[PDB]
Amino acid sequence: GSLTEDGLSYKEKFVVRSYEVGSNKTATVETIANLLQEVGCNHAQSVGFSATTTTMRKLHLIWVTARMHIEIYKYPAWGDVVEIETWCQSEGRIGTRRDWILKDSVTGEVTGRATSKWVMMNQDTRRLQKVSDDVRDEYLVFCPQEPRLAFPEENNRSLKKIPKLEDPAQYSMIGLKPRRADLDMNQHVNNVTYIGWVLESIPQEIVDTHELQVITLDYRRECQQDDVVDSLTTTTSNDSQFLHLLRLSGDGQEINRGTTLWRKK
Amino acid sequence: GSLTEDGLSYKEKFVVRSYEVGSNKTATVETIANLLQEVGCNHAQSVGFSATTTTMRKLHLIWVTARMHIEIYKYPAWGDVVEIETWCQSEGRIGTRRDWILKDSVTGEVTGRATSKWVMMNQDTRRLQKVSDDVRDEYLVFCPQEPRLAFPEENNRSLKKIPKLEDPAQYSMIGLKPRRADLDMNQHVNNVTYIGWVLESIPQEIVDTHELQVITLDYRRECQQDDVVDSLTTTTSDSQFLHLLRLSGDGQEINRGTTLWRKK
Ligand SMILES: CN(CC(=O)N1CCCCC1)S(C)(=O)=O
Ligand SMILES: CN(CC(=O)N1CCCCC1)S(C)(=O)=O
Ligand SMILES: CN(CC(=O)N1CCCCC1)S(C)(=O)=O
Ligand SMILES: CN(CC(=O)N1CCCCC1)S(C)(=O)=O
Repeated sequence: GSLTEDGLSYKEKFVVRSYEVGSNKTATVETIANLLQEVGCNHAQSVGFSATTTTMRKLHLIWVTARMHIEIYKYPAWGDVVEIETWCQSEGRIGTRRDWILKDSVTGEVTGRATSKWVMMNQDTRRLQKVSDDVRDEYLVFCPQEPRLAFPEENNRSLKKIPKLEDPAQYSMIGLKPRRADLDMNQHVNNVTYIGWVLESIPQEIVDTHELQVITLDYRRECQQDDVVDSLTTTTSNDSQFLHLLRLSGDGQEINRGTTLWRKK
Repeated sequence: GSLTEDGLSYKEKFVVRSYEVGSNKTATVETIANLLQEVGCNHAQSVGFSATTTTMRKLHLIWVTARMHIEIYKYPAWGDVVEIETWCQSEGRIGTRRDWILKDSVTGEVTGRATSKWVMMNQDTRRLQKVSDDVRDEYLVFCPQEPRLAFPEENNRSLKKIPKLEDPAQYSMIGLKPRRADLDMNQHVNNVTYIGWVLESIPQEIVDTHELQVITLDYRRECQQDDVVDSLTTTTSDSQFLHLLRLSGDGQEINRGTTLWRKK
């Protein structure tokens, strides 16, 4: 993997592994999401990060994901090489965005794209805050200044507001809990585990006859390692659409909400 | 990755990923086990497998793991390159063995080793059988003929018999169940998921102060996608533990095993 010529984006190639694919012998959306995280980490390391600045470290501030949006046109097959390009962009005091483009290494065609919205949070109190001027200046040197959007479209799917699923849910998967493999190097639940939990309540008949095209996920609250989650889904719709909610098994505190769009095979 | 000069073993290099490491910023044993599976698949593909032969296909026979043994001396750090070498060997009518050696790509030092025992089974009836005459003949051309053992020591850890944990267990993790990410391309629970489930009942204080050195796991019965498992652990001692995974309801054994942990 390497930074591009101008130093404002990063590219990495991945060979899809045997355990990374589903029933169709193509990469799952969770494998894709893990590769987006990996190419994001390699980008931060390449531009000098130990992805927080010394000022953010001094203030105990971290970056946290507020929204993830992925659209896949073709999932790479087992053994295929997929090239992924990533870059960040400031969105003023609101926060920052990291975008990705996925391409088939043989054809050069775009096979997928993704975008994420990030905000600043105090790592100890968990309180949100706007991006300060001094912190913003420190990051701007690593980002393109003219807009570079993975989803440029007028009223695209990545910016649609997601409503709260009302009980009763059409489908449910209950008592889901994280194991050590679901934790990151800081003992927090990996963002990708929440995508997997959302998808646990989709009926297997949908998974067998459809392919996942779009997934948009809002992150409201972190699932702790001793938490238990319930995954809820209700059909909202040749394409099928679903509304999703992940909430704590006991009191029903919302941890995530989202939508998926599936196209018939 | 590629076959070696003689065509009897396969080597592949892997760069340890950010999500592949634990709290020590080194590869988890489940990441290691997934890389052993990956280099094993790449070996079968390189020597012409579509890892069953046309004769096995005609009989609806598959290879199934009976035992996995892994010993790690140093877990590769995030960003490190680990080289893994794998080969198979016939063990007469009993079955076959796949062995692996892990090395640090910078130093060339052996950082770990693994071995697995495999038997043939009818995929539909789930009935076991010894190597069916013409089967070992079609496989022998891909294996070294002189013994090549990852664990050569006469009667070492990889061959020790594992007893059944008696109730009550010292520690337990109950109601564990597989999600889609735990399934393979054939909708079966991935072998590596059972390693993760065995380790769920080890206390977090052990994980925080010790490193896992050895894990031996016996595979008795497959967990179906709608099954729920209980993970049981009892200290037997370095720290040593005895493990049992059984179905949450009736208590049918799915796995049993042992672990050895070294103090940091
Ligand atoms: C929101 N993602 C996290 C991410 O991109 N990263 C985490 C570490 C910083 C940059 C890379 S994801 C695909 O859900 O894992
Ligand atoms: C919000 N990002 C931080 C960021 O903008 N930067 C980090 C290094 C690349 C560009 C600058 S993230 C997704 O956490 O890496
Ligand atoms: C027993 N293992 C399976 C394995 O090595 N393989 C499966 C596919 C054929 C060869 C590779 S493991 C590391 O526990 O997944
Ligand atoms: C038991 N193995 C099959 C085998 O003997 N072989 C086929 C592939 C390489 C040559 C040898 S396994 C671990 O399932 O690949």
